[PDB]
Amino acid sequence: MDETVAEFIKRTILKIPMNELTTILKAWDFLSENQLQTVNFRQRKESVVQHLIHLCEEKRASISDAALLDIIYMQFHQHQKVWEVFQMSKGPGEDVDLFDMKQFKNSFKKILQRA
Amino acid sequence: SGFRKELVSRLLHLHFKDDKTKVSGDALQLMVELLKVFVVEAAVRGVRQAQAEDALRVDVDQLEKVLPQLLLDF
Amino acid sequence: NFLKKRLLQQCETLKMEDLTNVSSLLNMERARDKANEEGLALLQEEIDKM
Amino acid sequence: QQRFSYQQRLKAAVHYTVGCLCEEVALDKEMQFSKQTIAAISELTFRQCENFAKDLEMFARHAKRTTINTEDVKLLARRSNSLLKYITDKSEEIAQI
Amino acid sequence: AGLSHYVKLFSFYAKMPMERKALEMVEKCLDKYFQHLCDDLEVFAAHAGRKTVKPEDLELLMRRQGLVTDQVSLHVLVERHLPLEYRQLLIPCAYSGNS
Amino acid sequence: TPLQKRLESVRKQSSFILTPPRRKIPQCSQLQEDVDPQKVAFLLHKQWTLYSLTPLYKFSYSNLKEYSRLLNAFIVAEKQKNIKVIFSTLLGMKGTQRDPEAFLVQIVSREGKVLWTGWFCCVFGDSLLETVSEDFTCLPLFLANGAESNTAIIGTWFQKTFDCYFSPLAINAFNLSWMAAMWTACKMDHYVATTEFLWSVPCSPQSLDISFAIHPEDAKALWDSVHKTPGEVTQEEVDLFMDCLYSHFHRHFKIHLSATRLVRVSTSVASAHTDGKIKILCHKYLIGVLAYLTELAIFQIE
Amino acid sequence: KRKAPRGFLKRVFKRKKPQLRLEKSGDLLVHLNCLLFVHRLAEESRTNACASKCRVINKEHVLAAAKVILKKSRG
DNA sequence: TCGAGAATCCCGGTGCCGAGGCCGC
DNA sequence: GCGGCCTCGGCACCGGGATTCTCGA
Repeated sequence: MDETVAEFIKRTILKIPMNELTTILKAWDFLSENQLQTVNFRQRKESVVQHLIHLCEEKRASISDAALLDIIYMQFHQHQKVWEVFQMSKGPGEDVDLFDMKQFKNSFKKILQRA
Repeated sequence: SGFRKELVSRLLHLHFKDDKTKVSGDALQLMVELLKVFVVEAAVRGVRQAQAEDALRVDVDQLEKVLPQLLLDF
Repeated sequence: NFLKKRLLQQCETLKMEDLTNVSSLLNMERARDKANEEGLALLQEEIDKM
Repeated sequence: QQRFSYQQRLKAAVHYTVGCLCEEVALDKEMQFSKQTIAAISELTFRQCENFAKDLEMFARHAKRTTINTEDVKLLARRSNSLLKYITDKSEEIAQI
Repeated sequence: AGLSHYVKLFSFYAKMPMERKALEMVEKCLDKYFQHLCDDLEVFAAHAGRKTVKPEDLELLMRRQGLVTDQVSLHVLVERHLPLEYRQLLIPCAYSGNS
Repeated sequence: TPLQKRLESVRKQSSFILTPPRRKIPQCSQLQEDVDPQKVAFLLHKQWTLYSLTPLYKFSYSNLKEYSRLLNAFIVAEKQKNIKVIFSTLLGMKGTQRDPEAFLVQIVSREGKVLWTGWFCCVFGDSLLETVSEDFTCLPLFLANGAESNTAIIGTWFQKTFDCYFSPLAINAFNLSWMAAMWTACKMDHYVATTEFLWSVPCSPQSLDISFAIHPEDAKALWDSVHKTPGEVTQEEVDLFMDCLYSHFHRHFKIHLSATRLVRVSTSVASAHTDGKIKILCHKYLIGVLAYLTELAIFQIE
Repeated sequence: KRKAPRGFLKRVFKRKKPQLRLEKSGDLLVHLNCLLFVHRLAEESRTNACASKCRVINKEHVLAAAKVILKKSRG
């Protein structure tokens, strides 16, 4: 329900194949159990990619969760977009006693939006 | 004020494709009214799509996006 | 008449709405860029101050 | 020449009276009509006055008539509901005159 | 019926596959098209002062719809879309007995 | 003479009498006469999918407009089952003066978006000219590059109107190794691309492919190691170049590359695949690369 | 499709408005009006489809088509 | 000596035709 | 569960980003 967000959701919803439509749309949580019955997932591609995005127009979809849709799409399609492997290395000392997922999310977003 | 009589005679009669058709003052002042509300309606539609975009100015492009429904409607 | 031959004098010899509008948009963009340099450069001054 | 002196002089008259209308309708919604905005709305009034003249003549031709009466402009007011309602009361006010 | 005729003709007029859910809404579009037309023929025939709706009563209406012009008159518009045995009724042919 | 000459040619070819074609290193082919610089330069870095084209019956290089219309009206009709077809004689894609002038077939779509750009050329193909009658204008090579669907439509049109038949030219790994050797033997400068040999091992369950990409100057110095007779490259010299590749690959990875098959040999002169999508023409040696390609097309036709 | 229903248009013109005197072939003119109205619908809906680059006409393109053409086709 | 501009090696991010699925007879 | 229908997807050809390396502050 925004620029580069609604059509972004459209472009990531025609990406996902018809078989695993339920699997990815259930995990990203915007479509609750009641919302799944409204759209007939078995009918057509352009039908579902138009009714689902409307179901986010009423749900006022934001890029924060539109990107989560792309994440869940790739979690089942990780066998594309060839992956580099980065290897971190701490020096001498104790391990990371504080990898708080909240703190790591903060310490990553803050540093990335710093530059 | 309005779009006066000797001007409404002249403007309409310019687009008249023949010389023998006249429009009476009873209909002339109503023609004044209909194009006065042409200005009023085009202006209100433009400023309405302006609050729809929340502007303090009526720009060039607002009028261009209002013609597809202005000429269609009026 | 003189304005039509002014046409015939300039156009014969020889965007703008995009100019004005896009120039105002890009001026806001350069304000945003000055904000970007204020933020990035100052946070670089703090990072290299560290 | 004559076509230019005709339509440019009425373009001037349309701009002048439509600018009076611009000052008269700019005071309602506290708005200002820029120079190109007035220049545009004046030429749409001109261009669609061409449309009204095209319509109204064949409107009289439609009733096997040469003169233009109030039912012809009522058919010009037939186009839209909101100005049907607006022009109905303004037309009974016409008949008051 | 006839609305189903027009939605099927829509298929060969849009040259492109659509949805049935689109067709019952274009059915409401045709219903409102008549809801504007048959009272537009009403008011235009009343404008001419005639109880019936003569062919010129609709030529003016189609002038209103911008489809009749000084370039494209009424009869030429019949050439391009109506079949021959139907335009034989509308546009006057000539046998010294013009229809 | 009109047919029996071709029968004797078929006899000679099938005899297989001591074939090793000691080939002259592709000589720098200074662009002959017209050779429209814009057209030829557009025709170089395009991946031509080779075909073998039997001689065209009743063809003439005057009725190009009639064939253009006859094929344009056929292609858009295959869409009924926006497109312009421009037959264009190339005027210079010929080895000897007696060869038929190469001519193009371009599916031009509004603007000059050339969808297909066919290309029939007969350069240094005088093993076919002297065996076919005058009525046939023989162009053994056909060059696609457009989608396979449009090629399999213009080919049908050509079969219908000219009695010419398109076998998809498949360069076997032997001919592929040959051309991979004579292209690192050339006298070029400023090597555009590395000399890559895309091998493809014959494993039944899996389909591992190898890209033995050599530095183009390093392969030239490796070729000079196995190059002894100048002017002409022999089969033994080509095999020794290929075996120096083999003994630099089995040396490193202990897998016998000679037990695999070439599928693509990219070179600074011209890339060359096997399955048909073969000839990229990076440099302007294309009258020599096309000479080899036409000589190979004769092999398939004759 | 190569047809134009004589009966259906007359039945519609009588059902919707009970008081008219549509002429011998006036319903044929009504069919021409609807034919051209649906022409405009098809072409401007093709434009609507290219607006969102949808390769199938859907509800969201027809509803946008209606408010333009149906209003335009009003006399 | 060094800083911005252009070209081009390295690999995408795209275009587009066979394969698999799927709904009347 | 098949008949002419349709939709993903490997392969591959064409379009910008950063490294070369030449020139200006």
